[PDB]
Order: sequence, then structure tokens, then C-alpha cells
Amino acid sequence: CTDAALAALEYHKSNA
Amino acid sequence: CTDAALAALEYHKSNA
Amino acid sequence: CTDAALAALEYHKSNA
Amino acid sequence: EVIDKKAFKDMTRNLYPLNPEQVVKLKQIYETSEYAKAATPGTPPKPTATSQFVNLSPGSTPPVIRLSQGFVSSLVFLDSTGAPWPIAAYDLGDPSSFNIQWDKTSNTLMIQATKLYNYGNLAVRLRGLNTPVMLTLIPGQKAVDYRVDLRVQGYGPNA
Amino acid sequence: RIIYYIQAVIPGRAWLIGSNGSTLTVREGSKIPGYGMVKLIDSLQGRILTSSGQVIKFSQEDS
Amino acid sequence: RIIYYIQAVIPGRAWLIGSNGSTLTVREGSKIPGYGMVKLIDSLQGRILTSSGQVIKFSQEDS
Amino acid sequence: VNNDPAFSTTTSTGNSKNDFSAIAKQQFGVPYKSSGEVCTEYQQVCQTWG
Amino acid sequence: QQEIQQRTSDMLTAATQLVQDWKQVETQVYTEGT
Amino acid sequence: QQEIQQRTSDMLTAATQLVQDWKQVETQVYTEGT
Amino acid sequence: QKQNEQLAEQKYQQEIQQRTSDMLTAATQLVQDWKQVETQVYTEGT
Amino acid sequence: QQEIQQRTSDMLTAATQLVQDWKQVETQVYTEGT
Amino acid sequence: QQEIQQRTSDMLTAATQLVQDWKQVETQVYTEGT
Amino acid sequence: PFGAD
Amino acid sequence: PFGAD
Amino acid sequence: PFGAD
Amino acid sequence: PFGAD
Amino acid sequence: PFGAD
Amino acid sequence: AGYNEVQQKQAAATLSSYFNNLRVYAAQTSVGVSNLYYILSKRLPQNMSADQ
Amino acid sequence: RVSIGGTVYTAKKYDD
Amino acid sequence: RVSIGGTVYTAKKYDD
Amino acid sequence: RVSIGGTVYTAKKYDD
Amino acid sequence: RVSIGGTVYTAKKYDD
Amino acid sequence: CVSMIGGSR
Amino acid sequence: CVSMIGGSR
Amino acid sequence: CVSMIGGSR
Amino acid sequence: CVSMIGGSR
Repeated sequence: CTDAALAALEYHKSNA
Repeated sequence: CTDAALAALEYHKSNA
Repeated sequence: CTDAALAALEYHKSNA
Repeated sequence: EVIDKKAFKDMTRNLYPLNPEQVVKLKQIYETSEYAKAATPGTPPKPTATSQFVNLSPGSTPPVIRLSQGFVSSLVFLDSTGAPWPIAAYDLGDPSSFNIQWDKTSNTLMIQATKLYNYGNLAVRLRGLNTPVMLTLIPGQKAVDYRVDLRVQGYGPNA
Repeated sequence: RIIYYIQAVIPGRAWLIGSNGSTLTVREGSKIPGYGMVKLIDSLQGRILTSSGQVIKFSQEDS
Repeated sequence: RIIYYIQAVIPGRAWLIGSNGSTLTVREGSKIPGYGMVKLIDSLQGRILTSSGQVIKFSQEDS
Repeated sequence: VNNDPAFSTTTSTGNSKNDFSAIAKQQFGVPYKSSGEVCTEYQQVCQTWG
Repeated sequence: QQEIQQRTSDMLTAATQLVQDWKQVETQVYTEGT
Repeated sequence: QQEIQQRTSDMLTAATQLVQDWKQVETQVYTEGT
Repeated sequence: QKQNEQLAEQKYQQEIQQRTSDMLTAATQLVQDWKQVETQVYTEGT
Repeated sequence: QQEIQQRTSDMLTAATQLVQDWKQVETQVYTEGT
Repeated sequence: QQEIQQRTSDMLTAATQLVQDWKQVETQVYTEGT
Repeated sequence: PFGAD
Repeated sequence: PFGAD
Repeated sequence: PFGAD
Repeated sequence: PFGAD
Repeated sequence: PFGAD
Repeated sequence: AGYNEVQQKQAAATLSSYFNNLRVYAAQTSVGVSNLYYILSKRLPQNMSADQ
Repeated sequence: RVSIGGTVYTAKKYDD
Repeated sequence: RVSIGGTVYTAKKYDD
Repeated sequence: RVSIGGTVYTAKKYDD
Repeated sequence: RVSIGGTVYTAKKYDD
Repeated sequence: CVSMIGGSR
Repeated sequence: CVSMIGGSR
Repeated sequence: CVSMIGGSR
Repeated sequence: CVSMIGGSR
């Protein structure tokens, strides 16, 4: 749901 | 993100 | 009946 | 007579082979399937209805209109006093990427991008102007111009 | 403050209406008066999570 | 100073709208009043680097 | 098998002349004597492949 | 054990036509008088 | 081991049935007044 | 014994390409449902 | 060593049609006002 | 050593069509106003 | 595919 | 394809 | 398929 | 194919 | 099929 | 996609000639259909008065 | 039982 | 999860 | 990255 | 005897 | 979320 | 950036 | 000169 | 709930 989505979001944001 | 863009831009401008 | 329904319900809401 | 029983359990399997759990399984699978097919890449354009002042003196860049593939963008033509300017006619560049409709009397040009990001331009001569109006149309932006209230520099037949 | 609700939500943009009847469309990162800035737009569930902790959902009378 | 926001951007040219209502078009290298000269134009993220470190983004209420 | 133009995975839009025959765009060759000449018989000894 | 498949086949040919009758929907007809 | 693939074929042909029913959407009809 | 590893490689190899053919038949079908644009319809009133 | 030639064939067929989409220019239209 | 003749054949196919386009000249038009 | 639906 | 999109 | 039908 | 382009 | 038909 | 031009146009020609014969035949028969409908249509009832 | 996530979450054994 | 740039960025394991 | 001159000039490794 | 849920529930032996 | 017609007692 | 129909729990 | 569509981090 | 047509005595 939300926490996995935000973790993937920050992983994509940090890895250009 | 951007850093690769600047690096490749200056590389193309330096190696003509 | 209802017991299986609500049991599977809370199992689905707990395991996202 | 259990012969009959096993026949019948067997073909409550065969004739309708998805026990009704499986049929809602497939329904939901297809639901997610074409919800994914319905998903848009990234944030869609923000739907905005803007207004712009058209400058026709030399050196001015043409007005630029944000479009999106398959969405209507309506351009209304307004004089300096805010009254409508009926259109004389228009000529659009590259209408294989853009599709333009207009009832021949009015002052509303409704345009869709038939292509994702291929941009172009469009000239439109009005009732009162000797010099027409240029607009560069760019699709696939972060905004979609649902309507543009362009304010022509002159004074039209309505004051 | 002004409590908003979602009229509709998709991947990306989402349309919200406040208690004043005002309408607003938001993306992944955007400022909302009072609510702060959205971190996430949960479209399928119809939630949106914003900075200061509030979760905006469909109105109880609309969902 | 005068605040510009990228009105729409493609690879190469980028059309800008300012707080004065002025509209402009900029390329990879072009002078901007106050901002200096553009170092880069990223159309994918709607962003422009100019020399002064100032970052030109899509306006908040239109992106 | 890759040699056969009839088995060319690509469309046959390239050289329609350079092909050796309708079955092979390049010949596999013929054994030659140790003189560079065509070795049509075994009794004339064939050593090379021309 | 062949009786298994033969009985399944025959009551298959039955059950298919029974379901086909069940899907049948003959629409209402509105009659107007003088 | 063959049973899984045979029933695979049968309720694939059934699943296609179901999905093509789902893709079907019929246009609405209008009847005006006198 | 290198032979049996070789034909074991052979046995569990066909899966990637038959799955591959399946995903292409899916994906090209998709992308053409994507390339379409329905011309918008102007209805002028009475 | 065959991978190189098979892949050259795939995107030569690609590049031809990319060029063809590039060569097209669709003529403007004139709609004249009542 | 077959590479030179193969690539030259590709060159003939290209260069002939190039020179044929450059031979092309089209007739100007004259539009008499109303 | 979430569980808060 | 960058991570600040 | 429940028994409270 | 120049570099000051 | 009962006996009170 | 595994096609060439020669039998492509040959097959196009065969189909197109088929429909050509079809439409030419349709025209020739339709002249007879039209004159027979005309001769009968001289004989069918017609209402003249604007009120029923 | 199967959810709208597409993942199957089932109750185990109960009666009413 | 997959981003817009085409590169695949996913979280590892999470739950609520 | 690639230039308009047709010759390919790329950066090596740059993350943001 | 067969119910509407599809499961069969049958009496053993009863006469009248 | 529950579809009870896929019901198992 | 995130399409959570591309979501895995 | 930069085509970031041919971009790579 | 009972379909008594299938009456087994």
C-alpha cells in the first residue's frame, strides 16, 4: 500500500 | 540526472 | 456463512 | 448410482470450469488489466483555462498553446475591449498531427492533438485584421489549455 | 481550517473540493492550503497523503 | 526582480511567461534579464538552469 | 542454412546479382589440385580448395 | 470405467441444451387497441 | 501430468468467453415524445 | 558429465522464448490500441 | 556470432520505417470563411 | 575480399537513386489572381 | 494490488 | 530518463 | 454458498 | 559534424 | 415424488 | 512481413477484377430491376388529398 | 476468497 | 514498481 | 548522449 | 436434495 | 473487497 | 512517478 | 546539443 | 432453499 509505495518512490528519487 | 547532462555537454563541446 | 466472510475479510485487510 | 454422482461432480467441473471464485478472479484480473491499460505515464497535464495578451508588433514571439493527445483545447478570439472577434479563416500547419474544428461563423477554434508531442503552428486571419494571428501549438506538456482567452491587439467589429 | 474531499483521483492528477465549494487539481508534489504538500496520490484506494499528516479521502456522503 | 515560469518546454526551445505577462523563447544558450544566460534546458522535467544558479520551473498553479 | 537466400531471415531487397545461385548466395567451392586448377577427378590428385 | 465417459458425454449433451434454454429470453410485446 | 494442460485449454477457451463478454458495451437508445 | 548439464541447459531454455512470443503477441496488440486517436465530433445544434 | 546479423536485420527494418515517418510532410489545409 | 564489391553494390543502389532525384526538376506554377 | 482497498 | 522527473 | 440462504 | 554547433 | 401426492 | 510486390499486385488485380465484374453485373441487372419496378409503379395506389 | 487486488486471501475453516 | 524513465525501481519488502 | 553532428559523446557516471 | 448455493445436503432415510 | 459468492464454509 | 497498480505488497 | 532522451545517469 | 422435486424417500 502506502509505505511500500513511498519506499519505492524515494528509491527512484535517490537513484537518478 | 542533470550532472550527466552537464558532463556530456562539456565533453561534446570540448571534443569537437 | 458470515464467519468465513469476515475472517477472510480481516485476513485480506491485514495482509495487504 | 454413485456412477451418476461422480459423473455430475466431474462435469460441474467440465461444463463450467471456473468455480465462481475463479470467475471473479478473472473479472478482477481484467479490471486491473485495463486499469493498467488506462494508466497515464507520469502526472497528466494540469487542466488550465488561461488568458493571454496577443502582441502583433514585430519582434514578438507568437502565442503558444499547450495541448494533449486526444483532448479538446478551445481558442476564443477577443479584441482589446473583450468583445468577440469572428474569424475570417484559418490555415493550420501539419494537420496530420492536429485536428481543428470550427463552425464557419463563430470565433471558437477547437483543436485536438492527434499525436503525442509533435508540435506545429497555425495562422488565423480574423474579420478586422489585415495581418493574421500566429500560434504555436505544442502537445504533451505538463499543462493542457482547455481554453485560451487570447486578447488581440486591435478593436474588432464588436465594441 | 478548510477540510477538502476528493471528487476523483487517477494516477497523477487528482481533483479535490473544499468546504467552500472550490475545486483544485493536484499532482505528486503540490501545495495545498493548510494541508501542506502532498507526498502521495493513492488513486486506486482513493486516498492522498500530504506533509502535515492528514489523509484526504472521498467524502463519506460521496463514497 | 521579475519572475519567469517555463510556459512550455521541448528539446531545444522553451517558451517562458513572466510575472509582467511577457513571453519569451530560449535555447541552449540565451541571455535572460537578471538570470544571466541559460546553461541547460531539460524539457523532460520542465526545468531550466541559468548561470545565476536560479532554477526555472513550471509555475506552481499550472503544473 | 544461413547461406541460403530462400532462408534469409531478412527481406530479399539486397543484392539480387551477387548471389551465386538461387540456393546459395555464396558457393562453398570445389576441390582443386595443388596447382590452382579445377580438380574434376580424383586420379588427378586434389589437395587445395578453389 | 468406460461408462464414466459415456454417461458424462450423454448428460453433457443434455446439460448444454438445458443451459441454452435457460439463457433464452423472449421479449415482451406491446399490443395497441383501436 | 497431462490433466493440468488439458484443463488449461478448456478454461482458457472459457476465460476468453468471459473477457469478450466484459469488453462488450452496447450503445444507449433514445425514444423521443410525440 | 558436462553433457548432461548441457542438455539440462537445453531443457530449461525454451521457456524464455515461448513466453517471449506470447508477450510480443500481447504487446504489439496493445501498442496499436495506443496509436489510435478518435477524431472528435462536432454536433451543431438546431 | 549470428546475433549481430540478426539484430542488424531487425533494426534495419526499424530504421527504414523511422526514416519513412520522417520523410512525410502533410500539406496544410485552407478552410474559407462564410 | 568480397566486402568491397558487396558494399559497392549497395553504393550503386544508393547513388543511382540519388542522381535520379537530382536530375528531377519540376515546373513552376503561375496563379492568376481574381 | 493493495490491502487498504 | 532521470530520477528528478 | 452459505447455509443462511 | 562540428563541435561549436 | 412422495407418497402424499 | 514476408511479402513481395509481384503476386501482391497480381492478387490485388484478381480481387479487383472480381468486384468489377460484380458491379458491372449489378448495374446491368439493376436496369431491368428499375424498368420492372417502373412499370409496376405506374399501377400502385397514391394518396393525393393532403388530409387523410 | 479473492480480493480486488487480484491476490487470493482465503479464510481457513469455520461454520455457522 | 516502474518509473516513467523506463528504469525499474522497486521497494524490497514492506507491509501494513 | 548524442550530439547533432552525428558523433556520440557521452558522460561516464554522474548521479544526482 | 440440492440447495441454491450449489452444495448438496441430503436426508438419509425418512418415510411417511 | 469480499466476494462471498466465492464462498467456502 | 509512482503507478501503484504497479504495486506489490 | 544535448538530447537527454538519450540520457543515462 | 429446498428443491423438493428431487424427493428421495
